[PDB]
Amino acid sequence: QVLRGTVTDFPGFDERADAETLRKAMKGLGTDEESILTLLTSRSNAQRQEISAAFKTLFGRDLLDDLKSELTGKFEKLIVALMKPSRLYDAYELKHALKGAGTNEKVLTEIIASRTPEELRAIKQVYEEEYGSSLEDDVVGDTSGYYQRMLVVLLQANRDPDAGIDEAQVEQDAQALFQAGELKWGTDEEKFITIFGTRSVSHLRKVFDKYMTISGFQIEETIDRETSGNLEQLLLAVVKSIRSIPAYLAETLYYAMKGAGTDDHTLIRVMVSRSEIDLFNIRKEFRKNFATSLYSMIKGDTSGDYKKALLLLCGE
Ligand SMILES: [Ca+2]
Ligand SMILES: [Ca+2]
Ligand SMILES: [Ca+2]
Repeated sequence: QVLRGTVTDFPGFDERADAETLRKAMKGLGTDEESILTLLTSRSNAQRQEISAAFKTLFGRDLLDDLKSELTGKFEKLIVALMKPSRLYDAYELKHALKGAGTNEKVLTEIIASRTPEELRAIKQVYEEEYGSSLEDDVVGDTSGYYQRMLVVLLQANRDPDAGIDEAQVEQDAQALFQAGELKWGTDEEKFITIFGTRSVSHLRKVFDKYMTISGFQIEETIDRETSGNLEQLLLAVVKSIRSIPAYLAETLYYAMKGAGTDDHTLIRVMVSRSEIDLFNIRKEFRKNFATSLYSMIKGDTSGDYKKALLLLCGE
């Protein structure tokens, strides 16, 4: 289970020639979108910043501000996503999502639950540097209920480390979840927040299997039968992530492409934020769990230059 991405540092890189290339495309009458998507999808996020710095030092124009004006549509949303630095991306998505009573809970659920504690320690700091208040403070403001209490548990980024499997704790946690689920009629949601948010990944992977043999249900089936709403999605999101993170994002991409139409914001977020992390593992678990390739479903659910950059980001 080696994590590798689909986009690496382009060999033979020049900050200035690529800046001059992106200039002529946007300069003049109209655009040359194929010259932009080929450049951006074949350059790493670290290289994309050196081109942005050389673009401003050469012409005195903001490369990001010139892309929003020259482009539009779904192609505009994907291009600016690749431009945002990896250090700023996850905080940028949580920023624009956490806003208002119509807060998109899926973006909060997908990012906070599938990111390692070390990944979230950098997210909380970057959120406070670029923006005003704290990520945790802005979460509880536009959130409530047990769904809020689970979000801040994960935001603490203090999960137990992997350092051995405890048979005694595995059997008692599996019983405590059973003694808070099917047996305890109703639901004691606080017991699920403590176990699913604190214990180590290796410990919970063995609690999931020990819970199955003492109850008969998988840990995912008890969650849905007892919980509903955003709390049900948060519990299932951490469980699928603890089992395998690339397997969870592969599910988030699969269900974003079928329905009445394409969830373009979700497909852009996952394919970009993991393009240099574990996107190859995502498409590996994608051909395994759904009997089709990511390159195929993007081919038939997207159009124009917007699908060209998505397929180059996939890599055949
Ligand atoms: Ca132009
Ligand atoms: Ca019950
Ligand atoms: Ca569809």
